[PDB]
Amino acid sequence: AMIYGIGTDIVSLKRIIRLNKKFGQAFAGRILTPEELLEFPQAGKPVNYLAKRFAAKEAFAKAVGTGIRGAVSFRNIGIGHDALGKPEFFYGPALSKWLEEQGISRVSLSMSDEEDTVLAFVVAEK
Amino acid sequence: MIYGIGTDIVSLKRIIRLNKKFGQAFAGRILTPEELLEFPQAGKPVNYLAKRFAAKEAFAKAVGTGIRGAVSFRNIGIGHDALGKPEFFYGPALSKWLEEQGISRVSLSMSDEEDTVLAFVVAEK
Amino acid sequence: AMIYGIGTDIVSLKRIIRLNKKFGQAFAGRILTPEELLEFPQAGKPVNYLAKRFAAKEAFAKAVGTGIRGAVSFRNIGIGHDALGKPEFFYGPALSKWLEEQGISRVSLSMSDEEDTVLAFVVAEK
Ligand SMILES: CC(C)(COP(=O)(O)OP(=O)(O)OC[C@H]1O[C@@H](n2cnc3c(N)ncnc32)[C@H](O)[C@@H]1OP(=O)(O)O)[C@@H](O)C(=O)NCCC(=O)NCCS
Ligand SMILES: CC(C)(COP(=O)(O)OP(=O)(O)OC[C@H]1O[C@@H](n2cnc3c(N)ncnc32)[C@H](O)[C@@H]1OP(=O)(O)O)[C@@H](O)C(=O)NCCC(=O)NCCS
Ligand SMILES: CC(C)(COP(=O)(O)OP(=O)(O)OC[C@H]1O[C@@H](n2cnc3c(N)ncnc32)[C@H](O)[C@@H]1OP(=O)(O)O)[C@@H](O)C(=O)NCCC(=O)NCCS
Repeated sequence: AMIYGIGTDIVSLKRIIRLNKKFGQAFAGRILTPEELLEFPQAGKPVNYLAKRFAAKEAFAKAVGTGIRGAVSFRNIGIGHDALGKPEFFYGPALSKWLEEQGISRVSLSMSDEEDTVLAFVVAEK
Repeated sequence: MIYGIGTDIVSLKRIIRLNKKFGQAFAGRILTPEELLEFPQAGKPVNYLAKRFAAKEAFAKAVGTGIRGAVSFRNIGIGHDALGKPEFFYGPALSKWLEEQGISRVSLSMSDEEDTVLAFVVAEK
Repeated sequence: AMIYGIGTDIVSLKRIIRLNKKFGQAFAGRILTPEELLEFPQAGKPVNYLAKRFAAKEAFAKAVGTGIRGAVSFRNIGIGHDALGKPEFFYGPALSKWLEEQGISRVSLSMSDEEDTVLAFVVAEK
């Protein structure tokens, strides 16, 4: 009744590097929201920036129970940050609409990385 | 509120080593009867075993006891709902124990990358 | 009841070794609480001990939304264990007070390790 779903994702930087090589310059544009893409050039570690967002979006998609499908899409799931640096989700309008319809009230996020591994942790509440 | 949380990471190489030590009987000791029905057809059997092992260890940590008593590999079953979300199903001894503790719902998420399988579990009371 | 925040951390044992090597015992003196620092000489696996505490404290600081800041400090975030071995937090008095001011009622902890990777997950409620 409290938790709608939980999600975790572990993403290797190597995996992101291979995807970015395979799909070329267009890859970032397929995984990132327009806001994320606008701020990507200022990332200190671009590969890590993509990997974190990739992991966060997959973990989100698990926490809401559907996987990447329909409105639960890379382009609709954006990661932003509050004034203290805490990561938080911001949604394309098709996804905020879907979330309200599912009764999902809020979705929390945490991320970490170490060496070649990025980790995301998501909890969706009712 | 939350009763507890649990997490576990499992090496695919480790599961391989455990298979060699105990033979195919290892799977018979980690998996439930229902899991054992589809296990012979599993396309990636090391990954299949690793996921179940990690999930069951995480479950055991999330209920605060570890693998002990009714909290045992053979009582902790993983299934999936219609959309592919993993979810737990319990043997009778474990389902009773959980309810005795007031634990109402246990949620599960799994991920894997290269050699690492990761499970995270939240038990709610 | 609701979630205040969630936190995760992954920590490499090799990174801990590097940190011990550069700073010597001053690293443990910076990360451990006075209580933990007294029992550290008895840890059967001092690198694994420091790694778990480091990951748990970092995940804690994320779960309360601040990072390491103010009273949310390494020296105020302690790890103990209950009778069955379940890990749990204890707090320096200033942090206990802050948690109470914030309405945080319970912070849950889980840890795991495999090979070089130590992992911590934390959920702060209310
Ligand atoms: C779930 C998803 C986000 C990721 O799948 P993945 O990263 O390949 O798989 P992971 O190893 O991280 O985790 C898989 C686990 O997800 C979990 N999962 C699957 N479907 C799920 C769902 N609907 N809800 C919650 N969890 C789910 C399962 O536990 C699965 O492991 P199991 O089946 O062995 O239990 C999926 O929705 C997807 O579409 N992946 C492809 C993403 C993609 O498009 N990449 C290309 C970039 S353009
Ligand atoms: C605790 C257990 C669940 C996991 O053992 P493990 O995998 O070695 O433990 P992990 O390394 O995953 O995580 C260790 C952490 O578990 C946590 N933990 C221990 N007991 C716990 C408990 N009762 N409740 C919650 N968390 C617990 C602790 O934080 C511990 O690390 P710390 O003591 O350093 O803080 C154990 O009971 C277990 O089941 N081991 C293997 C089971 C087995 O039989 N394997 C052979 C195949 S038959
Ligand atoms: C938050 C903190 C713990 C980050 O730890 P880290 O190991 O540097 O970085 P990790 O990769 O583990 O985690 C980084 C993520 O923490 C998260 N984070 C940052 N500020 C946060 C906050 N206020 N609340 C919650 N999460 C936060 C972000 O998601 C960040 O990644 P992003 O910016 O790419 O989104 C760190 O910034 C901090 O606040 N204090 C550490 C200072 C310190 O003492 N270092 C060691 C000295 S021995």
